[PDB]
Amino acid sequence: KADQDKMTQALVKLQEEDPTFHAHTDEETGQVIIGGMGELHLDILVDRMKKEFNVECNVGAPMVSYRETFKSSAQVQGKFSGQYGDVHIEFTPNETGAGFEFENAIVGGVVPREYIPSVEAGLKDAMENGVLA
Amino acid sequence: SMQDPIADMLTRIRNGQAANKAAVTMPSSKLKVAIANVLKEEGFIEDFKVEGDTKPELELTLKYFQGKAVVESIQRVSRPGLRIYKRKDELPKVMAGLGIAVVSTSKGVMTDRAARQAGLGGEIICYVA
Amino acid sequence: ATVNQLVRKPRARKVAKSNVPALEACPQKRGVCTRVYTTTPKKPNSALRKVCRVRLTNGFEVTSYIGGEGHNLQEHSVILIRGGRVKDLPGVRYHTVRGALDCSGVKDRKQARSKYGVKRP
RNA sequence: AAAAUGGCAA
RNA sequence: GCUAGUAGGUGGGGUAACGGCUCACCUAGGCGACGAUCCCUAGCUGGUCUGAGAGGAUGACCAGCCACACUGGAACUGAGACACGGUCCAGACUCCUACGGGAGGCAGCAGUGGGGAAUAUUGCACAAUGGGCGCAAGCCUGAUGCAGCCAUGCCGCGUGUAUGAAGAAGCCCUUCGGGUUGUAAAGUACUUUCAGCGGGGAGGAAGGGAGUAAAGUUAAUACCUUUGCUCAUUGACGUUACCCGCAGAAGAAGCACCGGCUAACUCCGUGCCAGCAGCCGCGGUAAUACGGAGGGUGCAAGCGUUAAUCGGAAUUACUGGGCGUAAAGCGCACGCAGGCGGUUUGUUAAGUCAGAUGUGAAAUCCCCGGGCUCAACCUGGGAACUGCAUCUGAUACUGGCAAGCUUGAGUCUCGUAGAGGGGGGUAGAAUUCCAGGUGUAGCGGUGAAAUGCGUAGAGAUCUGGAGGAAUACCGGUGGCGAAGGCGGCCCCCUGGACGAAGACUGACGCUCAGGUGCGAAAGCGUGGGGAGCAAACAGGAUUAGAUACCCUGGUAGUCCACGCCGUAAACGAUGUCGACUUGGAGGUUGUGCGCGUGGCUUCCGGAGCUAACGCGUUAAGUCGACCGCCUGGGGAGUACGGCCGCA
RNA sequence: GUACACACCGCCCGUCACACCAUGGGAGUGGGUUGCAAAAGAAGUAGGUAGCUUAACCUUCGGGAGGGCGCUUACCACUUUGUGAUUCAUGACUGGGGUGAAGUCGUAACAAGGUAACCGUAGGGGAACCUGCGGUUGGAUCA
Ligand SMILES: [K+]
Ligand SMILES: [K+]
Ligand SMILES: [K+]
Ligand SMILES: [K+]
Ligand SMILES: [K+]
Ligand SMILES: [K+]
Ligand SMILES: [K+]
Ligand SMILES: [K+]
Ligand SMILES: [K+]
Ligand SMILES: [K+]
Ligand SMILES: [K+]
Ligand SMILES: [K+]
Ligand SMILES: [K+]
Ligand SMILES: [K+]
Ligand SMILES: [Mg+2]
Ligand SMILES: [Mg+2]
Ligand SMILES: [Mg+2]
Ligand SMILES: [Mg+2]
Ligand SMILES: [Mg+2]
Ligand SMILES: [Mg+2]
Ligand SMILES: [Mg+2]
Ligand SMILES: [Mg+2]
Ligand SMILES: [Mg+2]
Ligand SMILES: [Mg+2]
Ligand SMILES: [Mg+2]
Ligand SMILES: [Mg+2]
Ligand SMILES: [Mg+2]
Ligand SMILES: [Mg+2]
Ligand SMILES: [Mg+2]
Ligand SMILES: [Mg+2]
Ligand SMILES: [Mg+2]
Ligand SMILES: [Mg+2]
Ligand SMILES: [Mg+2]
Ligand SMILES: [Mg+2]
Ligand SMILES: [Mg+2]
Ligand SMILES: [Mg+2]
Ligand SMILES: [Mg+2]
Ligand SMILES: [Mg+2]
Ligand SMILES: [Mg+2]
Ligand SMILES: [Mg+2]
Ligand SMILES: [Mg+2]
Ligand SMILES: [Mg+2]
Ligand SMILES: [Mg+2]
Ligand SMILES: [Mg+2]
Ligand SMILES: [Mg+2]
Ligand SMILES: [Mg+2]
Ligand SMILES: [Mg+2]
Ligand SMILES: [Mg+2]
Ligand SMILES: [Mg+2]
Ligand SMILES: [Mg+2]
Ligand SMILES: [Mg+2]
Repeated sequence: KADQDKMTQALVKLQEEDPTFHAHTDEETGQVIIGGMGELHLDILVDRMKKEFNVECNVGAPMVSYRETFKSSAQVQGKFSGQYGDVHIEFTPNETGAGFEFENAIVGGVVPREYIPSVEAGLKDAMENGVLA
Repeated sequence: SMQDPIADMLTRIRNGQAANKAAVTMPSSKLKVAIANVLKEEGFIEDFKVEGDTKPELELTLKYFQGKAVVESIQRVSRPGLRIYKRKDELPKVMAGLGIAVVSTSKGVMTDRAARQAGLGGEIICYVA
Repeated sequence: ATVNQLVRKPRARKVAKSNVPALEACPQKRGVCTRVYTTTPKKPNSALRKVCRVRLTNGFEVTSYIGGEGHNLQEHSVILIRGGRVKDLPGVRYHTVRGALDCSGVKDRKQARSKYGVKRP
């Protein structure tokens, strides 16, 4: 973390010297992305950062944006147990690029309508955080 | 013990006035007599008398104007624990001048007004309203 | 207390320590946000309240509250903090100032603009 | 004779 | 606790001068609970802010004093320095170098980098004031006078002003009738500060330099000086203040707030979300509290927010609070220092009081005035500076000294009651144990049981013995003791209290930090003792469990001597001593003559007091002296350090 | 009587589990500051003089006086060493405390809270607690 602070300062100074060099921290990943006109251009700047500013850092290709999906369909029951909550949801894989689809198929008030938005919110939050990586 | 005699005199008057006692009697002393004269001259007490030689006793005759004590309150300003001395300009005023303050000036014990007229400051013995 | 006793030992006033230690008698102090996170309020209040851990120039690290709707603050952002404790948030004794340093004014604010560092339309 | 407990709520 | 030049003395040296200033010698001092020493923090003051005041906080600007000049140290020169822009040395830093050696010090002014939430231009002039040097002229002056930057503050002024219903549109609200914005705007008639453009124009300027005159001076109408006289001349600010003219409402309003506190309200969106918030709290689908809009309130070139100080806070209470139960009476007592002390006379004048004098810088503050168009601002005079020293008076009160007195306190004579204390002795009842006799199957225990005990004869009954412990009845809201406590009877040693009538002493008193003593039970040490009881422990029950309640047993301990501990709801949850202030019914113990008068004590209750409950002559009423103690709840009477303890 | 007031279906204590916060201890460790016992000795100042040298004065004209320099001594800055004190920071681990969340185990108090409660003390127990001894009323009941 100490090297991060030194790195930030080093990056600023290098950016001041070279406007074609762009260094910015990805807010999502927390990774610092460096942009340059060449691989050597970046390598020099990294080397400068290590030698001039004594900053130990590891340089790699930026992680690509990744998304998860389901391959198979399944019916699952989520029960929370006073505090009580019981839901039965069927997950099916959608066509590529079709996006997310939620269907409320509750009939006869098996689940109160007041709690349906809560179920949706729970699903949506969990989906955003993913299941694998 | 009786470390302050004067306080006892004032207390006896106050307690006597509360109890609707016609007269209050205490062991006489020169200062007590002097304070009594001031009260009589200001009309707070009707009359005072001293009896006995070896052991004189001062009797103060209390007065009630309308079945109510003429002396509404009497308080010892200067005490053995803490003595209070005032310059002539700093002499106290009681009840916006309606009350009297007994001051021991060099010439003698006198009301605050009398001392202020004289232009001599003194120790403030008590406030009587 | 008798006079003689008071002469021997005088009456003493309370220490009356301040409730904003980190500021150290400074109207504002500057700090870098080590972490920005949301914390739940104490009862009986329910919300997600945005807070940041800021290491000040004085060197004290204190939780500070990011007021208004929305924030651009992330780790390593430089902000200016002012005194002011959040009742329902324990350990929050400071507020971040919108419109100072890296902190940006609240968007779509047409009232109390000075408080939320929003320039006049 | 023995005889426990009823989250915090408005 | 501290201190050996330490404290003092003698002599010598030393300084401008006194002096352990220094040195030798001599003596053993000096200092401190009125806080030494040590630690932490800090320039001080006149003043500033706040406050009705007393206080509290503070010491930027201006002025007085002090210390410092890269760090550490030393001296030289000089009237004066141990010296910002001097010297020498050492060190850290920066710089130069031919590597041998050298140079430098913005906490002067401006300025840069850095640090920070944050604080100005590498300006002009020496015109004025003041300073250095000079006979003077003059020269020097980042002092100083001015300018620049900054809403940082204070003050003043502007952003128009009359008219204007069309009650326009438009906005918001609406019960769709209307209401509100709002005479607000348009429309119309005026005014032009200030800004802008133009033209005029003070004052800060005194003096100095030329001459010229007289006088003084002198040998001299010389020269020099002095005072007049005359002639040019000196202004950074500066495009000065100000005046005047010109055009035209033109060029000039924002910020915070509207649940209550707190003046100012609805609508819509949102839905314990997003959010708000000093406090109280608000938000889960009818939010005057969130966000926005209309409308309003408060302020205005400012308005909010944050930080900081005082106030409100009588919430450290001197002014000006408290301590039965809210936080707060040491467990109780003795007592040193300290605080306080009956009555009379003389004396003194310390305190106190009066007057006077010197002083208490100026500024500031306050009052009355004056000057800038006003104000801020500048300024004259007065007041005030509450203090301190000295001198001269007064003598009530306080104090000192001296002499008294008896009234407080105490001593003696006599008698009374008492579980007052210490020591030795003894009696009776009971329990337990042991032995013997009689006698036979249960006993014991519980809500019910069981464990246990008994045919190796229990339990029950009788007889004898042993041992320990506590003393039925009397017995009492009874008594005694400072408190803790103290209970059969007897002797011995010893303390206190009260009553009666006299004598005697003469204020010999009261409170009491520190200190010291005593101080239930439990506990600890050493040596004894051990009936009953009984933490622990064991078994039996109970129970969901039962580390308990209950049952059967049982060890320490309980008892004694000595030593330690030092604490309890050690409670009246009420410190000690003194005085005063209606009543009633009782107890106990004196005493005088049924009626008095003392000591102690119980219950009730009046006034008064109290938040109330209550207290109520045994005050929690009314006062005085002195001490202890308290300042929201937790954390916590805990941690750490010290002291003490065998633990 | 009451510690209850959506009123005993009330209220409410502690251990244990988990997260977090402040804090105490801890083999120690590293900074700051400082006490004491020593060491050290630039420059300067004063004292003495192995020696060297000398405008103003004196002189018998040789020299003398006096001075400078050098050396030396005293004092003293930097610096150095040993051994303590104090303060700050950190430390495997650990003690007690606080704050959540609808965890777990009980039910200690508040009614006579179902063994009245509580105080001091000692012993015991997962925990609240339980038990003995003495004390207090700030316990209910009494027909
Ligand atoms: K809420
Ligand atoms: K001497
Ligand atoms: K000395
Ligand atoms: K210095
Ligand atoms: K000048
Ligand atoms: K007081
Ligand atoms: K005494
Ligand atoms: K006297
Ligand atoms: K036993
Ligand atoms: K009442
Ligand atoms: K810890
Ligand atoms: K440590
Ligand atoms: K119990
Ligand atoms: K106990
Ligand atoms: Mg300082
Ligand atoms: Mg006040
Ligand atoms: Mg000299
Ligand atoms: Mg100089
Ligand atoms: Mg300089
Ligand atoms: Mg400067
Ligand atoms: Mg900066
Ligand atoms: Mg020059
Ligand atoms: Mg209102
Ligand atoms: Mg709504
Ligand atoms: Mg106050
Ligand atoms: Mg109070
Ligand atoms: Mg209590
Ligand atoms: Mg209490
Ligand atoms: Mg007591
Ligand atoms: Mg006098
Ligand atoms: Mg003055
Ligand atoms: Mg006298
Ligand atoms: Mg008694
Ligand atoms: Mg006796
Ligand atoms: Mg005992
Ligand atoms: Mg024993
Ligand atoms: Mg037994
Ligand atoms: Mg038993
Ligand atoms: Mg105690
Ligand atoms: Mg007792
Ligand atoms: Mg007590
Ligand atoms: Mg006493
Ligand atoms: Mg009563
Ligand atoms: Mg303790
Ligand atoms: Mg301790
Ligand atoms: Mg630690
Ligand atoms: Mg030397
Ligand atoms: Mg219970
Ligand atoms: Mg119970
Ligand atoms: Mg109870
Ligand atoms: Mg037990």
